[PDB]
Amino acid sequence: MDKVIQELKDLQVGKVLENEPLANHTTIKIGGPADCLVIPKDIQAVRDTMEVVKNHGVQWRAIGRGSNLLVLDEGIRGVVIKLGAGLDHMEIDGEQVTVGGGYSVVRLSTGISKKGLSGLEFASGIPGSVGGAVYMNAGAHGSDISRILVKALILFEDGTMEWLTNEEMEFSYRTSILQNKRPGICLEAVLQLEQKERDAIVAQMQKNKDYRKETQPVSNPCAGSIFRNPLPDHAGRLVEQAGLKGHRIGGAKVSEMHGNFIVNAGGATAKDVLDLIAFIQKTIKEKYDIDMHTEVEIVGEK
Ligand SMILES: Cc1cc2nc3c(=O)[nH]c(=O)nc-3n(C[C@H](O)[C@H](O)[C@H](O)COP(=O)(O)OP(=O)(O)OC[C@H]3O[C@@H](n4cnc5c(N)ncnc54)[C@H](O)[C@@H]3O)c2cc1C
Ligand SMILES: [Cl-]
Ligand SMILES: [Cl-]
Ligand SMILES: [Mg+2]
Ligand SMILES: [Mg+2]
Ligand SMILES: [Mg+2]
Repeated sequence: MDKVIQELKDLQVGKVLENEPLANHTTIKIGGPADCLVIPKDIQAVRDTMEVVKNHGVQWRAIGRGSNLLVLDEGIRGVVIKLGAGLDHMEIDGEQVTVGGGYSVVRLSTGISKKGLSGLEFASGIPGSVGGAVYMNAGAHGSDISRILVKALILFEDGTMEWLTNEEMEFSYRTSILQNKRPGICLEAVLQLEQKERDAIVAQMQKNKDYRKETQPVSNPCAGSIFRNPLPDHAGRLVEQAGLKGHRIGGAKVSEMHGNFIVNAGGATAKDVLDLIAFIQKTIKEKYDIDMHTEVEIVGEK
């Protein structure tokens, strides 16, 4: 990978960080080294990076805030592209917002709601990036990205860039086409909001932020909800009903207030988290005969 790293440095793509700990780049603050973590300074830099990747035929993964990732302790091979400050453009034109994939979702929800534009209040507590929200079809409070997205600009591995419409994104619960048929990087999105009375929109937005304070981790690092809900049961309630809140393995524990979040109490390894996940699964399978599946994404090594 030495030469991949070199070409990237020569292209001035932005930061080119060798053996970079993914613990620095995930909300749960866990994870080993990426061989090469690139932090592109702009959209062209992302294209330049992907072309190097294509040439040397190495592995790539795009990340935003790492808010749904449990990266394993031996990190990630190949190139990791973090979309962040280099891709944080944001412009409002009437009821349409055009926003780079690196922009903070919480920031967008906060500022857009303050403009009286309704449709992003639901996202005020989703601590990811726009590109990751598009990839995940992120959702809360009965809404999601699919309700407001007009189109998304995708960079494919082969270097082609294409605007996919809402329908072409094939959104469903926690799902988009980037996860399956058409993998690629979301560089930019156009979102459609609705102009309404500002104060009520701001209120809803803040209400949703308060909801996070009352029911979910604040003091400890954590990733997104761990398990899919085995409907009509909720994973969190099953875990709580089995008395596993606060249950600890190593530095990892089930949060004290929410059964579906594992927090990094301090010093947690990926192994701790994985063990905890398996232990919760065993416990719920024994008690309820339910096999729970992960929603949090496990990445690294393989
Ligand atoms: C406390 C907490 C609360 C959360 N609450 C919610 C919630 O209510 N609803 C919800 O849906 N999620 C929630 N999440 C999960 C997470 O915030 C979202 O899934 C978010 O959309 C992920 O963004 P990232 O930008 O954080 O993605 P990661 O950086 O976390 O990326 C996740 C996946 O998207 C891919 N990816 C990232 N960026 C791109 C890109 N630009 N192009 C293509 N692929 C990309 C990655 O490869 C990976 O597969 C929560 C997380 C935490 C920690
Ligand atoms: Cl950044
Ligand atoms: Cl906790
Ligand atoms: Mg240039
Ligand atoms: Mg027993
Ligand atoms: Mg029994």
